[PDB]
Amino acid sequence: SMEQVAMELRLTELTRLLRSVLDQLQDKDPARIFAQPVSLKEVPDYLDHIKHPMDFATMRKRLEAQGYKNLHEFEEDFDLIIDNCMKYNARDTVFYRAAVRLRDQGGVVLRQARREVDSIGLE
Ligand SMILES: CNC(=O)c1cnc2ccccc2c1
Ligand code: NA
Repeated sequence: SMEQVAMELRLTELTRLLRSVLDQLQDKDPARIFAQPVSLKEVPDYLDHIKHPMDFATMRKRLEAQGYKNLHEFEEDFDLIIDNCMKYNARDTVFYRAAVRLRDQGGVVLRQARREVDSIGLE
């Protein structure tokens, strides 16, 4: 149907927007602390602590499969990256402090993204 194609065009352009947001958020992680899943070889007990791991690479995989239906789903995954880190790592660590900075600096990007999604009506 024509309607289904229209919907797919919308999802595709949401995906385009979210890819830009993702790239912008990842730029705020030059240390690349959040680039890849926390290694169970480097951190054997991680999954005992964190029930839903997340990282930028995993987000990108879902993104490219057009697995984010709206900005809220994307934001949920971004929040997981931050929140997991602030629980697994203590306040005084380079890890925790990196999450705080990512959350603060990411907020600006997500604030405008929300306005753009609403504006262009991508969901
Ligand atoms: C977001 N990353 C982490 O939370 C983290 C924590 N500890 C680690 C220890 C050794 C190697 C990697 C680690 C990663
Ligand atoms: Na903690």
